[PDB]
Amino acid sequence: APTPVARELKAFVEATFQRQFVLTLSELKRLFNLHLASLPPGHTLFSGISDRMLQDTVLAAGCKQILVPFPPQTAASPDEQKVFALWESGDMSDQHRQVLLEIFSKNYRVRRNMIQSRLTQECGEDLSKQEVDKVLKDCCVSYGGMWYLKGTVQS
Amino acid sequence: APTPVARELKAFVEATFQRQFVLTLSELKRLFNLHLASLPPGHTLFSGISDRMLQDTVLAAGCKQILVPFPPQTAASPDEQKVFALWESGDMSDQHRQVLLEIFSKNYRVRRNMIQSRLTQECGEDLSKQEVDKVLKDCCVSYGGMWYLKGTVQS
Repeated sequence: APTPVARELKAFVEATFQRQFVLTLSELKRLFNLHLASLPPGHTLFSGISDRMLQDTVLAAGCKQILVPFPPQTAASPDEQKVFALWESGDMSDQHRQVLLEIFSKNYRVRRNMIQSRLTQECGEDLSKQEVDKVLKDCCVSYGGMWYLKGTVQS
Repeated sequence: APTPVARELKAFVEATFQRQFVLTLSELKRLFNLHLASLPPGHTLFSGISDRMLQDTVLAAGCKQILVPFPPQTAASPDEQKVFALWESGDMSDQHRQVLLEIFSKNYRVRRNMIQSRLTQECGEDLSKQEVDKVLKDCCVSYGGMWYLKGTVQS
């Protein structure tokens, strides 16, 4: 079957705006071409990607167009005048920490997998290794293969 | 001393939990004593601060007590068994960015002071230079003493 483009575009747009926050369509297209250089031949993003699809991906990913009023005599191109910005950053680190703390309301120590499973069940199956690693680094210490809240191990 | 006790203690507790996330009372007291070592004689925080007031300040700041079930045979002291945790970061990055972005919906370029004043008016005087510097670094570029959204200067 066909290999759809939307998820691949979204991953690129999300990485780009989380890093840079504000950029023009011109810069987004430049960065997209650099992204293409990293992809293997046969990838779906080598064909049939319009500027419209890129803009729709930006708006689908919690970014907004900022209607900056360029001066009358500007030489900036249309793409150089179209400005997008990260609106909501989507950092759910507070919520992950709250789920972990709820575990330790009922447990002194647990396996990593128990934490991962609880987070996945509560917060979503797309939870990343980086997000779990962060909440563990912030809140916990491991001893003997078990995970404790910081400062609660008595070795 | 020159400043109010609870206000000063609250500032210390907030900064400490934003850095450490999870602390026992024992560890919080250790960190407090390290803090006192840095302060000038006559500072209000050399006043008697009871453990109860310290805990009350943590709880009043929005940190939560975590009722971790310590094992029956633990040798942890009572203060080592009282666990507290940051519930919300207080990261207001998105809101500051949205204030700034609305400035550039009506302006191509502005002075830094204009952005600062707008942030102060919308958020309040409780914006650290660190937050203002961050929102400027994330969204903007300076050229000739004026501030623009990233990517919009025709350099």
